[PDB]
Amino acid sequence: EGQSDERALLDQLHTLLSNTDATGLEEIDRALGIPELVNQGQALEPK
Amino acid sequence: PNRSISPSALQDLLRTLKSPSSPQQQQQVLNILKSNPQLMAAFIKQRTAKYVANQPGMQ
Repeated sequence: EGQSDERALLDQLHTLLSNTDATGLEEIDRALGIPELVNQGQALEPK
Repeated sequence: PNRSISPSALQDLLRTLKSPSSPQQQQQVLNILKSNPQLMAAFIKQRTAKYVANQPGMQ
């Protein structure tokens, strides 16, 4: 796209959605295997 | 939701977590999450990043 308003609204939205945590976000994370993706090192990958 | 892919979720995924994940505990996050694929990947990335910054084990 032209990542301008798309960038700025993506940035604030991923900031909300990862602001530390949220009490049902634990399920949303395990529903996406994220606590396993941690030990896989996915946080450290450029993709 | 075409130029920017999330400009609707800018209201609804935003209010889906601005209204806390207690009454918002369900997959209603996950159902709006999927709409902007870069937001979904940025969520998964920064979710994983927040975790390795808390509980890395070996990563």
